[PDB]
Amino acid sequence: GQIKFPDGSSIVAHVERWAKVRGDKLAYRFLDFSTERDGVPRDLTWAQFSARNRAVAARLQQVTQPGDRVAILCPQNLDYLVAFFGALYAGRIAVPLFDPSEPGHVGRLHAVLDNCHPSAILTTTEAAEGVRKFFRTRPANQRPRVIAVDAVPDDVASTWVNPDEPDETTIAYLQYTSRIPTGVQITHLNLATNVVQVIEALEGEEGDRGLSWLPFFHDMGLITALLAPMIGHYFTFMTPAAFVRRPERWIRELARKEGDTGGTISVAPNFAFDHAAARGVPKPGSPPLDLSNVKAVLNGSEPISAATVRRFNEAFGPFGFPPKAIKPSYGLAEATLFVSTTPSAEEPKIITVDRDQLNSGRIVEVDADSPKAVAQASAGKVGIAEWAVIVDAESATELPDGQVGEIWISGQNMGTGYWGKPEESVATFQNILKSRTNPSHAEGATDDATWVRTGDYGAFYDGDLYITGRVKDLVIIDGRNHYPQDLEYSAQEASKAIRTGYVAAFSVPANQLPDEVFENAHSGIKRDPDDTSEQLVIVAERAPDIGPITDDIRAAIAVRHGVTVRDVLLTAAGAIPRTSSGKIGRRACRAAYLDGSL
Repeated sequence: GQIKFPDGSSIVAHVERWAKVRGDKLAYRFLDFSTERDGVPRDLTWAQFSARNRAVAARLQQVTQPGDRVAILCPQNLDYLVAFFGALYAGRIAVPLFDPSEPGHVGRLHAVLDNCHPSAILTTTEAAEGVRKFFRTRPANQRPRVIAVDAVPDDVASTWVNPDEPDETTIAYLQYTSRIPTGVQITHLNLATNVVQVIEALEGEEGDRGLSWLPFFHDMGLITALLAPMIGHYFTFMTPAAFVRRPERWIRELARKEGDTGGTISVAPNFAFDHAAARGVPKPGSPPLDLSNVKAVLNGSEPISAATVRRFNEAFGPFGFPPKAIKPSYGLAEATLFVSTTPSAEEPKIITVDRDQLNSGRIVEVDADSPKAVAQASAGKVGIAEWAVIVDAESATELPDGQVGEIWISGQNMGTGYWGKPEESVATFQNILKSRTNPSHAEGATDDATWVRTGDYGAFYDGDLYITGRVKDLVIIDGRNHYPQDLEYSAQEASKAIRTGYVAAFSVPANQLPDEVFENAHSGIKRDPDDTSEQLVIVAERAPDIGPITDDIRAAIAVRHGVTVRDVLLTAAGAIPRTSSGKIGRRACRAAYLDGSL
């Protein structure tokens, strides 16, 4: 009926079965935008695919003990996938990570390795010395063996032994998300379950194509690549760097290829759509572009702007892109990826709700032209055999539809906890819902089941799930609540000097505010060391005279919201702290303001 796999079932064997049936057929396709001019399809067949997995696994089994953790440090390549699957084949724990020769940020990776203590490192000959230099910075006591995956001979596959059948508790891999790092424990069960949850939600036919430029070290990027080998189908990808430079590459891959059966499926964050809108439109001397075939492009991992949807359809619509193609979706790493998505036959639902009531917790529609209106885009309906409920965090009781609360999630796809963090694991992953309500969005789930606290505010409305954002990023000032995305939207629209989606809004205790703020007359707050009250701060990058810019922002937010901005900090482009996925670190940006920067 609902996601019950037979006993003894395992992925290594499942992919191997497909590998025997699809033998000479294409498994993965990598588009190389490197020194070559434009595109180099690098292909890996099922036969090659299976062969390398077993070969790498054979070397892993000799050099690593079962239960040990295996880190994958590779740029985006076929070998990244050969390395991951190899870890599963060997029976070890994969730990997806990135190339330490990436533009800075490899100091953060020290911290991750500190959490899981990997016994071995998988990399490529290209990135190997970089990994060597990287680890030279760490003590010798922790220096795990490094294996170049492309360098391992195919003949080593001969000594491979299939690992023992997994149980309900067996950890498949550690998915790290974003002060100390948190690896989520994802079992083999979590992996197979969510893959099944996604495929049923996608309604994929046997003619569809699929593609992603997203990084594999990101949960949204990883499972998307892991989808294809379990369905039988092929999967084509490129590097994220390739997309940022020429977003037209992605659309061209989305566009109808000559003579295919089905539509294209992909996923990408909200900011990518805006990116693809400006720079991703083809030049006039390029061949014709037909986007009519696109089935579903999922938009997730960050709050989706109705503007981005309107802008994108406006841009690629004339090329035949359907409006029902954009599929807003919600999910997290604690679900390993997927929680809810917009149904496959449907248009994306974007609503507009009263601002003041939203800040009070109620979801109530209002006309879009109304002065207090905030656009809200649905994440659609919850995935199969998993449940999402709106709860009162303090009372652990299910709230009625239309009222905002913390989102709790439960399902077989949910992780078993955080690696090496026992206390936090219990508080987050083990919670029981003490009370249900009228149509109980938890219906179908056992009264005794554990719920995972997502840490996000949300609500249910007219059959769709809406995510209002994170509890941690909520801006409370002087007794009234503010959603930070709302403030920065009003801020960026105030001055054209502000790079778009470069803004971060937060609150700081008045006593902590810098001395400069109190010396500034235009602030409106004076310095009392005994004042612990939260004050609004807004930080924004300067797209390619502070005085007028700050005042416009101060005025616009003051008028639309009713809060006074105490400090507006303009930095150079790219200065604002971000994360792995490319999203703004809010609270991390706050810290960067308080510890001071440039």
